[PDB]
Amino acid sequence: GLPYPEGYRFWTHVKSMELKPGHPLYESFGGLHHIYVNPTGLRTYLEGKKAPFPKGTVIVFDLLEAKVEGNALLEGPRKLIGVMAKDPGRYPDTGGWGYYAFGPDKKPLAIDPKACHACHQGAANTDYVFSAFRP
Amino acid sequence: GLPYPEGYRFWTHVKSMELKPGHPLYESFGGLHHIYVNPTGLRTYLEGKKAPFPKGTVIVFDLLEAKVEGNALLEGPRKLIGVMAKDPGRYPDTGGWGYYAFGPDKKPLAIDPKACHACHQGAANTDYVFSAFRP
Ligand code: HEC
Ligand code: HEC
Repeated sequence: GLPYPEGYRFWTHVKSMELKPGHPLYESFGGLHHIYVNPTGLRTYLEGKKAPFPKGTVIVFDLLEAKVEGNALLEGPRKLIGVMAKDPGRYPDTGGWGYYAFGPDKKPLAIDPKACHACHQGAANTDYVFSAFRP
Repeated sequence: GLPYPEGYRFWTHVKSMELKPGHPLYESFGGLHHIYVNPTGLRTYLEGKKAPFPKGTVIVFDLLEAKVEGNALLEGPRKLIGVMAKDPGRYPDTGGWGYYAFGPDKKPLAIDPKACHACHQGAANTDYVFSAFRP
């Protein structure tokens, strides 16, 4: 597999989004997520994903429970992290991306990377990455 | 004043929070905010703010409109950034912190730094910083 991306918390914050109940992705990715990109990937995002992400790009989808307390949305406990790692050589079947997921204990989750990719094929125009950098 | 903190977007993401209507800070800081700390300040946060932040610490409060569209919370347009810059020498009246605010055009806002500090005095125990680093 891919080793847990130690240090992703200190990478560049790309964007945030909360998926609320009834969202089509709510059952698998419900809650508040933050996206982080490592230094290798950053410039592709800043230029608007017009060229493919270089090999060594790592993108982290950090999913937290969304807690409404009083009149605030707060970050709750981590549910999981999703990872995409670019290596055209290693991952020819999934558009050159390695798809990985880890739970809050940092242990790998048993996922079908092909099922991750199947949805990310919707974003094949921007190298299988949905998110845009929010300045 | 303080020059606009160019490059804060690439600093460490400390935490996020949405203030909803009826929150006591809703009129001035309503929306989704993200907090960023520069490298100088990071370690004080990681150690749980038991010691004061070193001189040269810069913390950014990035406030965005919260847009509910479908069953999602999305980041809307920037409302403002608030900045705290640690310099015990320059800011003896406000606990060694410079308080600054900038609008979306990056232009300074006319604020009373003493009014910022008056509220942050609630957090005098942790060097006038409310937020904790969310691992
Ligand atoms: C559709 C049914 C999806 C499935 C299955 C998976 N992902 Fe995905 N992913 C999806 C969307 C719509 C987005 C964008 C969210 C946003 O805030 O804009 C994402 C994003 C990611 C990211 C961030 C990179 C990006 O493409 O924007 C990563 C690291 C990611 N997803 C990983 C991932 C993994 C590991 C999956 C299988 C376990 C997976 N995704 C499935 C939509 C869908
Ligand atoms: C209470 C009435 C406040 C006034 C007036 C101001 N601030 Fe503040 N600030 C407040 C809280 C409760 C928090 C924490 C928010 C969170 O998500 O936990 C903040 C935070 C900041 C930050 C981030 C650093 C921190 O203390 O956690 C900055 C950079 C900041 N605030 C700046 C700021 C400025 C420039 C103000 C006057 C224009 C100001 N604050 C007023 C509460 C209050």
